[PDB]
Amino acid sequence: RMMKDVFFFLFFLSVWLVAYGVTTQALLHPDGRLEWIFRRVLYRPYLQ
Amino acid sequence: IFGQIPLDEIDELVTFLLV
Repeated sequence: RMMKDVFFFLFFLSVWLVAYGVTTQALLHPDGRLEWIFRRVLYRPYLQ
Repeated sequence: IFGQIPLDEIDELVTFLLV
């Protein structure tokens, strides 16, 4: 019963954390390669 | 589980499972 709504709630909070990570990534230092930034950004989110 | 995530050995879905 709880997980039913937890799905959407997790979606929203995940989007929010994504935006926070995007802000800090664009603030740290403007990396051409996609995986490098992307994989690193994902790693930062999981890690910090 | 105790805050030790060695991305050097696991990274060359998962996030959803953790949460």
